[PDB]
Amino acid sequence: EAALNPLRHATEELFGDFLKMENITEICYNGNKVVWVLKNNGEWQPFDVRDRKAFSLSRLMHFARCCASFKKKTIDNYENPILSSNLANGERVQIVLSPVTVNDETISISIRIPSKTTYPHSFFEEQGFYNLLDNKEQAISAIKDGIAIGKNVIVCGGTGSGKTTYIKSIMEFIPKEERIISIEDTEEIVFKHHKNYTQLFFGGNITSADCLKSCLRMRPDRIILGELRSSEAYDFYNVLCSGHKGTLTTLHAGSSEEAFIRLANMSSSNSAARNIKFESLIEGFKDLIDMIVHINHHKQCDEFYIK
Amino acid sequence: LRHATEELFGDFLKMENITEICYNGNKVVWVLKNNGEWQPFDVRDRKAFNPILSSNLANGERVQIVLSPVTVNDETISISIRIPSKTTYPHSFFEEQGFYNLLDNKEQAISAIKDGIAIGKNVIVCGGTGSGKTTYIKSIMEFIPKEERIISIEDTEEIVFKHHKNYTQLFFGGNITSADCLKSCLRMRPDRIILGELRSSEAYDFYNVLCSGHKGTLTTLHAGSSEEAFIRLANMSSSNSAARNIKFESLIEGFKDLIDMIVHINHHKQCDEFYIKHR
Amino acid sequence: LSAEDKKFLEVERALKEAALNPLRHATEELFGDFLKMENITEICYNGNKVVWVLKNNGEWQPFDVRDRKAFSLSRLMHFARCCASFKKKTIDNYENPILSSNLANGERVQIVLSPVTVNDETISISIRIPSKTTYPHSFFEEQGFYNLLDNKEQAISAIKDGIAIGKNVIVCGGTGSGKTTYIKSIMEFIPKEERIISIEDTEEIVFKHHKNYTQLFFGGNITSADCLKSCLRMRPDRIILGELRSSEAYDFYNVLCSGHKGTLTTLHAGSSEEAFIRLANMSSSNSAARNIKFESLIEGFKDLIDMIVHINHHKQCDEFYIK
Amino acid sequence: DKKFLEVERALKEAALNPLRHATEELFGDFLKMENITEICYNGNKVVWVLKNNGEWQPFDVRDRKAFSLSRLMHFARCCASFKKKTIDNYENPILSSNLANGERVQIVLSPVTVNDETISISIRIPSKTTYPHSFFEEQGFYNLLDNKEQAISAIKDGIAIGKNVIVCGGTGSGKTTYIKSIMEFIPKEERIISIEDTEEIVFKHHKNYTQLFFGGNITSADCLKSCLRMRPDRIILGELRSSEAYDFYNVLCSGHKGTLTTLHAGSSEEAFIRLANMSSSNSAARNIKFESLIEGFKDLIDMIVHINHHKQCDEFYIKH
Amino acid sequence: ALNPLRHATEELFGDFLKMENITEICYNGNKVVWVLKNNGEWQPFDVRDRKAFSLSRLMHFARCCASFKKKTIDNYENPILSSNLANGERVQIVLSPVTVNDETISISIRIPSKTTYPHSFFEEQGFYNLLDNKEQAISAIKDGIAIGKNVIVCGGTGSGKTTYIKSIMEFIPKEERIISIEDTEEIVFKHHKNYTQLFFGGNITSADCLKSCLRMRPDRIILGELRSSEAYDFYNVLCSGHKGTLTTLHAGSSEEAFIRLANMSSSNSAARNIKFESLIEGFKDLIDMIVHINHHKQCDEFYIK
Amino acid sequence: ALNPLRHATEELFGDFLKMENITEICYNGNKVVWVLKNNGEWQPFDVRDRKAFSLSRLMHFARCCASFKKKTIDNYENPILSSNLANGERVQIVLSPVTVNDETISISIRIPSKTTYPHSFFEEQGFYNLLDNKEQAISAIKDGIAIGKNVIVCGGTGSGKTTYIKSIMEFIPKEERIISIEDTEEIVFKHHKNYTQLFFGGNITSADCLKSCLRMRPDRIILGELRSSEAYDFYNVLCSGHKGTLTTLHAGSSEEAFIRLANMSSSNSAARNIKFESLIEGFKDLIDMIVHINHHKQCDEFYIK
Repeated sequence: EAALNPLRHATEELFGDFLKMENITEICYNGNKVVWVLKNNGEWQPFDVRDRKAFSLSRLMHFARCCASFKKKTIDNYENPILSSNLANGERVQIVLSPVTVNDETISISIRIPSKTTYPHSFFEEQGFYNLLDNKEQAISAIKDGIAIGKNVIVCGGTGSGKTTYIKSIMEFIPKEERIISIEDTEEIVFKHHKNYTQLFFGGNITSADCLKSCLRMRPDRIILGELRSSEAYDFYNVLCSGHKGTLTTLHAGSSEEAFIRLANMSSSNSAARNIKFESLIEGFKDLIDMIVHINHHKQCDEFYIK
Repeated sequence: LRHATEELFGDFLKMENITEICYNGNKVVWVLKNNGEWQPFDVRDRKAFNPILSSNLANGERVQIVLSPVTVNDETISISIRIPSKTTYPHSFFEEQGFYNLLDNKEQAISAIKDGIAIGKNVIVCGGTGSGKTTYIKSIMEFIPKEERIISIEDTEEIVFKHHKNYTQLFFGGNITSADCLKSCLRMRPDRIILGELRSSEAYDFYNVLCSGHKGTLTTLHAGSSEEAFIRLANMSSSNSAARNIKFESLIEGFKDLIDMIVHINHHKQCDEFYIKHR
Repeated sequence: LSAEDKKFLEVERALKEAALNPLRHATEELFGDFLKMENITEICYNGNKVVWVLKNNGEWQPFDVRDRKAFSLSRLMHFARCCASFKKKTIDNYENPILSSNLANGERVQIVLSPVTVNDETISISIRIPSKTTYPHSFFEEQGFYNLLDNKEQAISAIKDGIAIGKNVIVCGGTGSGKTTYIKSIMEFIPKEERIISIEDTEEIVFKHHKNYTQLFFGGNITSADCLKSCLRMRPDRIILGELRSSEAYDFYNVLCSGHKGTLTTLHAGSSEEAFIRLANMSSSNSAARNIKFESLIEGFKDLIDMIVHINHHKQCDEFYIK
Repeated sequence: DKKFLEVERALKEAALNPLRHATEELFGDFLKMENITEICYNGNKVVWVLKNNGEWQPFDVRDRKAFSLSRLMHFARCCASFKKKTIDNYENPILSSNLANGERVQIVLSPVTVNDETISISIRIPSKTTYPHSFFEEQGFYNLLDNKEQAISAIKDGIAIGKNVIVCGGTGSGKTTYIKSIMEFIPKEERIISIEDTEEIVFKHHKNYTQLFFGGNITSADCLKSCLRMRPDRIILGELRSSEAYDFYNVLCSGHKGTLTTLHAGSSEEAFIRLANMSSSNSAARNIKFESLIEGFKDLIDMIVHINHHKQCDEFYIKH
Repeated sequence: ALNPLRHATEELFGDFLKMENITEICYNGNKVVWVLKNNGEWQPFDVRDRKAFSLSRLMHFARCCASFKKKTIDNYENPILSSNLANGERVQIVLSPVTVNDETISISIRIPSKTTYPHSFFEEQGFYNLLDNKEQAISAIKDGIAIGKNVIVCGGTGSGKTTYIKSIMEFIPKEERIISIEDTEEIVFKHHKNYTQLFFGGNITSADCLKSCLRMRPDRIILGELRSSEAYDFYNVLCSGHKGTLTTLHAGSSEEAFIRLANMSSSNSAARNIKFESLIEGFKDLIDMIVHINHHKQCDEFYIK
Repeated sequence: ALNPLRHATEELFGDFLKMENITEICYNGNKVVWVLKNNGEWQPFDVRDRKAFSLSRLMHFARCCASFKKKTIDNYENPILSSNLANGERVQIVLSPVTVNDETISISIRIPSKTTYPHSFFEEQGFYNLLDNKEQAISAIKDGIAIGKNVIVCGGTGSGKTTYIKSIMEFIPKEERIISIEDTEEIVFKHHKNYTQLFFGGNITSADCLKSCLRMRPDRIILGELRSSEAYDFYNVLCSGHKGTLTTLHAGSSEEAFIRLANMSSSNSAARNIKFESLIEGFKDLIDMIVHINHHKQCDEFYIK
């Protein structure tokens, strides 16, 4: 709370108004008296804060420290000019100071609004999520019945494609008797259908891999890995092989094939992957991943790879 | 510890039919029975109730604990415990139950297991958590010549010796790693080696033993198929340092060459694959 | 506020200005006149009383500095240390005879001493004047930048429509071919609504057409890859990577794969094909590329890069790779 | 001599004798039995003896003080202290040492053993009875072979020429016993140098030789390196186990007369694999590819003799 | 400190250092001084009746050389010494116990080149006579090197590789900024003014000079000779769209050059993921011409992409 | 610090060290001294009635050997010792607990090459008799070495490797500047006047001599023997396009030499990035001929190309 309350204030002090805006996904400050908000409609909206003390080097830098200190980190204009932390409510914050930013009077701050809502899968249908698909009714059945059976599916796309929004909805299809264990860095997933579950969160000295490793020791029926980003991918790979009921996850890729390539790469980055050939890894995944849903830049499915 | 242990989990470490105890730092204790289902318990009216820690109770049973910032919040802690099975079904039970029914060579495999094991063949049983892996290998232990000198290596006494007199149990944990026990094991003149479960580095050591021309070995691991077992074995093997110059295809193939059979059990405690070597 | 932003900065600035004086002075002492000349791109000294200036017209102009104390072993050596000490480095005639640093304003400086240089009284210095003059694209057309091309008007439309659509283009060539000046110009064609994030070690790019952007700079313990990693966490719509040089290339590779809007960058190559080869080699140098086959990488790039503009030694495009 | 070996023969006995007693105290009778190869105690009032015939013989020592936690534990320390080691129920629960006469002893205490009153001890009684190779023939060692008379000629003539042979098999397959007998075929003029950690090899046919032994701070690798500097004609490396392998590999390429040795493997092919893997464990093998190593060996080893679970040859490989 | 040396130097090797067309002066601690003339013949000289060559006088010179480069030379931890004469020439001195005995001192001086044979000479000598396209190659070399093409000259040790690339340097536009990388000053700049020589050895590798070279804005790169890892870096340079490159290596043919290049490249760490056929093909594609010289200082092959 | 040794040495092995045509003297801590004659036969000698061979007298000699090379030998951390006698000959000493027991001391001493037989002698003795191309090789050796090819002579300890290379030195043009590197003066220069001998040992390693060697402008380099890291250095030299090189190492075949060369090369730090096949292939490439001598001082292999 002590490392907290002070942050809560600075936060509201600078981005109080913005964080209250609806249908937003990103608030950026480019150390230039302008706050930019990215709305789900995908349009960026600029705001002049010139006449605001809250956005003064001191007030800003205060907020900066309040963020670093909150996650037991530090930010300076020397060895630690770049910082990744979170706001009191979890929202991820990216802060950059000189000399990485252009100059002496420039401070960069970026915040991702984890879109808190949960649509019903049905909603996706009503909206024509699978309308680009030539097998609209096939996929739809595939998703519902596959996930229910316990297949390994992956949802991917670019930043702001709704990947997460989607996997949250398709969770309905998971037997409610299932013990789910999720692994996120920011509480986004919601358990509207299952009662037996446990949420795991990484960050700081705790890596996603740590969570994964502990997940395996908590006897879960389903594992949902919010997103793949680096070394964890390798671990994810082992999990797939260790004959586990079913798995759900997301990652940034531009297609079924890219996702594979991208997985192999993330996996290689891990130590224990020093002796594994590349085609080894790729083929490994291609072998275990049951389906991959890719979402285009218009929150629409443009790819439903199976088998 | 015995006190804190029996304080928090005194009424659960008794229960009925169980294998896992789990506290999600949310006023509720979940226990996994061998039937396969979870049982939830409300412990709201209980005062009894380096952020990641892997330990054991005072009785050996493994303890998995995680504190925040790893768990969700500041008022959330994560705890799990590895509740074993302590009942040695006679292999015939497995047959009576239809353990081999899914197999299209039901009677062939069943003879394979019994004769293979007696012969001293390298077998492996695998599946998902709570598939009865350990329950199974325990019962197939009869088929080992009673004159055999058995050496097991487990972190939690689960295996039982109902048919052998000449044996020694080895347990790891803490500063002592499975690999340690395995290396000692090799120095104890065994006839049969039972490695309760492969999980990490040891896999490499196991590999070498396989190669060191030994009588026969038994073990389990988590995989979803004969093929996955192999892949899985190679990965675990690589994690060890001494495996820095060994190529991947090298490892897998090495295993594919030394393992004689592999029994995979599905989520229904039923065999859906019985693999036999052909290379 | 400035009252504060001043007060806030006040001490710090002073301390910075202090540390730089030694250099700022040595710098102007020796290359004052030279650094002032217009349309230059390189100032070189070969430890022989003559200073060489390379003008954008591509011609080298020699200058006799025989009658100049500034160019004396001691004075020169002084400047040499001022540069090393400026980037917390050291330069000697032993374990550290070769030095890569920068001048007070960012320009990169290369200094070599004996025994790497020919002899005892020979000091080598080379300075790179950075792209400090923006040019709207029209200029390039007027000058016949696409004249050597057999599809002059085709490429031109490709660059304009391709960059606007969000394609991955790369501008390459030799050192001093106008790579950076060119890409800067083609930035107009990016939708002004886009949020751009650049990464360079010296502020050359200029944002004449966009208002929502952030500039990232590396050097010291902060590597380009660090900025790249952070860039990703800043929600950009476009990423302009000044120039690919080593490991970052791998990271760049992944970004291309991670389905990002579009990307701009420059590297040194002699052709579309050389660029590819070159990328793969730079990528392999990264640890996390230890399991990726060569032809894997190359083919990886060949598949993601949309177009490649190569510029010859006469600031003219002699190759425009598409598809 | 005496006045010169009295300061050492004094120390060595005021730490050895204690053990000699404890040893005979618990395993006196057992260590006296003939044709045995292993004595095991599983902390359960029963002593198990493994006879060469391969059968285990159990012995009730329930009514024996010698086998009491204190008496046993005493024996345990006598063993650790003998090789300047320590054994406890903490950081050092597992112990590998030797008896006064050399036999290797393996001891394990709680918490590695099952419980508080459980102490594990295993003694590898080294073999030691040389048959003239002919005995091996009379017994049908080469009977499972389809080229019985070919191999026999190969071993005899090959070893005499100075070929690189390896005899492998499981623990207690007679590996050593066999290589000792095939030593006949090595010209008696040859200068032989052996390297074992326990004197098993016997020189019945050669006079010019030197026995090297390792253990403690001295590794097989050290003996090997010294061996190379003692101008040998034949080298006999009792058994390969870990890094030495790599060193063994260099020797084979360092061109010299011939080499004999043994290792645990289940076949000609397993031998090779095995060799490569052991070689890798050596630092200096950090830049050598795996296939590199394997192929190197396959290139230098002239023949490999594998012995099955029944002390019979079931494989006779030969540069092909 | 310098002066002292200048005296000792002239005292012992005064006459020798004055001889023309020499490249090496060696003393083997045995009253004989040996001079290596460019014609390649060794000329021995009896200095028996010379006090300059007495253990003390010699040893004096030895220290004067060590002390000159702030080094030390003794018959203990520092018996081997590498230093230079006042004028720069490199001196190699060795004392007991490295030398055979107590009264033996070894000294070797390397004289840098400074003469360039005009290309014309080569022609007059029939350097291209064995070639079936004598006049074509000749035009190729002159016009190619002027346009900026990657050429390699190869042959056996002592085939005049270096001597030949030096001569072909004329054809390089005089306005070019050249940068060479040798470990021994052989190349001479008769035709260019804007240039800079880089030398390796010791903790500084050729690859280091190459890397610095690339940050010095050269127009032309002259790499004295390819031998090991640098080969890989060299490869990168070629792909990095560089105006033109000149270099030499030991090979017995256009084809061997290539193989040889690929192998020297593989020896570099960063070449761990590059296939072999990958490398060779890479080169075959970048190199424009290869000139092979036979054991009789004559061109027996003139490959042209 | 030398005189005490000279005494113990002559004390125990005085007579033995005097015998002619021997190559090894071994003592197996058993009152018997064994001598290996060049004819390859071992000759045993009973020294039971000799105090020189008493644990104390022996142990004394042992220490004199350790102390001579600033080393130590005991029956604890230093039971194994590699040193040399006053004249250079290498001595190997082993004490309990490495030797079989308390009263066992092992000692072995190599009799370096001293006598030089001219090449003709080797022919008269049928050195190339086991060769199917007796007259081809002989011509190969003579014309190759004269041309300046990289040859290697290998075999077992005491196979005459050194004696042989010494004899084949005739064929090197007498105008050549030869530079050898040994740790014991064995090589002789009966045909060349311009040469310098380099010797290593102590703080000076062969690699050091090798590095200086390269700065002494030699025409030919004779590397007494390859044994560990220098091998890498040797490799570079091979690559650095040098006139010709002669050397010996213990291998059992042409192929073994190669493998053996790559392993030794790997032991050097700078070879941390070079793949194994990279090195081997590097050698295979450069080495022109390898002469292997069997345990009967006879050539049983004459690899070429």
